[PDB]
Amino acid sequence: TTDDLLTRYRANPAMMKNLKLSDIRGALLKFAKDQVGSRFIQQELASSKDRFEKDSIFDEVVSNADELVDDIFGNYVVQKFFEYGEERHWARLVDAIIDRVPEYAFQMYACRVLQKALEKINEPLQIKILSQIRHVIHRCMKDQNGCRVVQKAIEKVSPQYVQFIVDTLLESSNTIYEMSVDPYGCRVVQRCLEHCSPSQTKPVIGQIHKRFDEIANNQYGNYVVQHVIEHGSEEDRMVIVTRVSNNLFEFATHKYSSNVIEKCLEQGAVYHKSMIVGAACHHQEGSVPIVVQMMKDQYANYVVQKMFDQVTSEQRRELILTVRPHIPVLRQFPHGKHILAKLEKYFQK
RNA sequence: UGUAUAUA
Ligand SMILES: [Cl-]
Repeated sequence: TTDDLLTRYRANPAMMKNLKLSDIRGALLKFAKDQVGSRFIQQELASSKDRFEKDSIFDEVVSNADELVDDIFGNYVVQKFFEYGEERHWARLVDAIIDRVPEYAFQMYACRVLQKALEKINEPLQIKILSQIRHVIHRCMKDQNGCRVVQKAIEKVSPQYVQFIVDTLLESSNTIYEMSVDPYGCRVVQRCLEHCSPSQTKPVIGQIHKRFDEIANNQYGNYVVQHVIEHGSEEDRMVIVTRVSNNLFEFATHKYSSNVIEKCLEQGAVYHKSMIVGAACHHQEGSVPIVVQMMKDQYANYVVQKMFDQVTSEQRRELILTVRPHIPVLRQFPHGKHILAKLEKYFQK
């Protein structure tokens, strides 16, 4: 009749008016794994202002932790006790699940409990959770679920305590490549770039530079490179802008690497933009200047447009004096009218 | 005219 109870309450939730948490004492597991009972627990926890009601079920939560954390409805019940305002309970709760954290990190509901704990609890408990992640970190970083736990770790824990995550990006020669071209691993790389110290990220970026071409034009790798441009050193931007400038047409005409140039133009210094415009207007002795060839391309026309929006009036004037002759012919090409229309603002001198 | 992340 525990089951009949929850049938009663799915029928007449009016009969849940006068019902409090301490009353389901003993039936917590059935309630928390039920859609209606889980909502009752959650709502009661959020509206009760009686600490002793909430404490009365806590021992049942701690005892059934392992069965609630990867349950479709139970995982919410567990997360409610990782709230700000239940801090007396964080340690007991972390202890109920610590030994199975290497499994929970891969599971689609329990990994939400781990992300909540990392969001709310204090640094020693965070580190205690991370200590278990160490055991599975490489598989975890590439997992659809585990990578969110790792990303959350990186946002919420001080840089020094995720050195082992950086050390995992640098495990082997090709690990940074393998992660950058992986749909989940690449988010971990990006989180590291945004939040680790420059001493931590320097060997990461250096690994990225070694296979820069391949990562830049990868559907996930290009966002890794974009993050390097934004969070890397001035010497990284110089190395990157020097490379794209030397190969401006090749990077500009590929689907993924063309976003890399756009990022250089948005983050780059006047000196950086000058290299890119300078490469774009180079009078290649027997062919059209590559800024005109770029405007004929399916991806690179978005790049030329980014130059006009991002460079200095002086530099823009070099673009205009280079592109003005070819405007007849450019209107012919696919979308050439739309491409030049969006540029009309600049050619009405 | 061109790109990405797990719950009722
Ligand atoms: Cl290497």
